[PDB]
Amino acid sequence: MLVPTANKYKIKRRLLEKKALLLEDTVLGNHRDLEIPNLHLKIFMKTMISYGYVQRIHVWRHSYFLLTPLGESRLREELVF
Amino acid sequence: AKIQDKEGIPPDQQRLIFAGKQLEDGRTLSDYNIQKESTLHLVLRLRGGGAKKKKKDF
Amino acid sequence: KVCIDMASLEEKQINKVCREFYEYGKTFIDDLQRETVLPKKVESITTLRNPSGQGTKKWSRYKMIVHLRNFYLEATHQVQFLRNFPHVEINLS
Amino acid sequence: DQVLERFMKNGLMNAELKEFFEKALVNEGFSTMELRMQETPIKIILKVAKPHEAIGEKKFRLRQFQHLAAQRLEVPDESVEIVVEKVHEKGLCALIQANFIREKILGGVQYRRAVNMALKTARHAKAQGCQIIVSGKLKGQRAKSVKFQDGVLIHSGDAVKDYINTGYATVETKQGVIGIQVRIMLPYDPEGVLGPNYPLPDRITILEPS
RNA sequence: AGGAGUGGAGUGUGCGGCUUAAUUUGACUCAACGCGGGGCAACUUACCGGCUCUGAAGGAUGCCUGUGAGUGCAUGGCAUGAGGCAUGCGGCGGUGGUGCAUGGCCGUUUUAAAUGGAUGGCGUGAGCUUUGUCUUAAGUUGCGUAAGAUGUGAGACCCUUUGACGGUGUUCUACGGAGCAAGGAGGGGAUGGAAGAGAACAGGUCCGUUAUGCCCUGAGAUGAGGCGGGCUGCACGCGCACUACGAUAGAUGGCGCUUCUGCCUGCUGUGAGGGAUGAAGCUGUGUAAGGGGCUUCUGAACGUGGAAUUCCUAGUAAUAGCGGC
Ligand SMILES: [Zn+2]
Repeated sequence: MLVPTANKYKIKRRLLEKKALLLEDTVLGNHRDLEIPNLHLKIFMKTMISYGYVQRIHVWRHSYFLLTPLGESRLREELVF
Repeated sequence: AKIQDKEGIPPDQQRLIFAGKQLEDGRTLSDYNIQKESTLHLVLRLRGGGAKKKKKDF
Repeated sequence: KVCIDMASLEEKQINKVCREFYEYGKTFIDDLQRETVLPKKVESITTLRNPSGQGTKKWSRYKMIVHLRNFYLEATHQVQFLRNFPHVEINLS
Repeated sequence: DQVLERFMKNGLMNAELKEFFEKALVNEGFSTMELRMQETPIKIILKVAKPHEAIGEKKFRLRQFQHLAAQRLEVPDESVEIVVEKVHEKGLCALIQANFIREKILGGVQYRRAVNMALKTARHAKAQGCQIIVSGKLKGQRAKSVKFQDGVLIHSGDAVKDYINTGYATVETKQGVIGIQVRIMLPYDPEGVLGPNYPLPDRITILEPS
């Protein structure tokens, strides 16, 4: 499906402030803090792995993401003025 | 097997807007009473913003 | 009314914390340098060793033993050198 | 019950958070972790061998571990506190040597020149003994194992829990995974820092009449 | 030497064979067969029959796209508002194949008692340092010998709990130890476990794992859901069990209670022993049940089991039970 563009910029805000994220791998439900379905987050953070912004470390039914230098430096020119 | 196609509205956007003298925009096709003034309801008890919720039969 | 409670999984490091606090509380408001010793608690599980269905079938039971001591010494504002121990699970109510 | 119902949900969290730190601290000499869930800030201590590289400049790399450990434990943002430390003796940790033999096999060295570089780093630190095992497709398509011992070990008994130190590691070559196991015997220490402060149970020493 | 059995009967449930749209599979002397913690109505589930979805990274080339790409609408026109289609290099998913490509962990020889450096000596050299003998659960100790000492394993150690040591007397001994007594809360490794060097096997597991090499598969997908069916089908051969063939017993009452699996007892003198198979009626769990319980009736085979064959040395074997998973 097409993740709505109002939800994409929502996610790129939490990556700047917190610089991390934690995604429980299932299809049902909503994220705890962000009120976005788990199935939108799973579709969108397959493109932040092809670009080279974060790196996934999966452990026990949970995938921990971590921001990178090339990613932190890249999001500045889209959300920083 | 096979699926069904669709039909699009290119110029029907100008439903009843009638550009008259003094830019007298003639607005017809009254919208949903339970929604904003901009969401022109479908003909005969159907609405658009609500998938099928707003149903104003008049 | 102070009430110090201890609990941990290994015992060779729970006796130290119940003896190191023996002398740093000797010369203070409280006395009766002793600590009760309740009977331990046990939790058990039994399972198969074989990771499939081959061989002789062999069982093994695990235990989680938990020791715990008590302290009762009424004082008034007499500590943080109790919170500096690696394994014992200090409790202060 | 009550105490034996929280001591198992507390320990069930130490088994998972310990499983993540050793994957995000691979190339820094990770040694151990320790979790104390009764404080105002939940303490978490990490023993490593590269303190000024796990932290990162400005602590940019430490303020990520603190946010991921707070999401998991279900607490506020500033209610968990990570504290980094440094190992006392780099040569006596069996899990640090298990990965030093593993960064070499990804570095084109052969498994003989790499094993002997990690057996003499246990002699210099004054360890009683040290065994190593390597098993896989070492040099072909038929697999075998090879042992390398350089001292005194001990296998059965009750003191084995205190006197041995274990560590595993696997390398993903172009052929398939290889295994590595390291076991180190710590020296007796009356103070109780390098090794235990216990003599082995079958050592009898007779005093002098003076 | 002894006690209780299995092999014969009727049922419980594993395996082969046959059958089926499908009856998903691994394991075959010990060391496969109430074993995969495998008691399957859905899920579990790997199999069969229809239907629905994409839960399809990102580049590259052609084509189309703000003058609307697509999407929800139980009905066809509004509403939302930026990607889509065609080729390929590639990323990704798979209870899809290979355990004879691997890691990790288990089983087996091993419930055994076996082994590694350095000194001296013996051989041109590899190499050997033997073949005895007493005692022990044990290369456990003791003697004899070109050998004298030190590690791992056994023991100590730990679950675990009163310094109990063959200590004292006694009868034999190779001075290693063994039997029988007393005293004693405990007696001969204090009991039962846990543990267990270094080698081997083409032993078992890719169906346990975001452990893993290579091959196979890719939208009418070997991916993900939803609904019905199957794994429970039945001529026959086999392995582990449960209940019986009766008077040392069955039926009915009383006594013990928050205890117990016992004790006393009017009837039955023998198919009132046994309780399979089926009928009618009442009920619980759940989305779904003649599967699970209860009441009256029906009441089989079975008369202590051929050749073979399994377990067992004391608070144990055998009998009757209660917890937990
Ligand atoms: Zn409306």
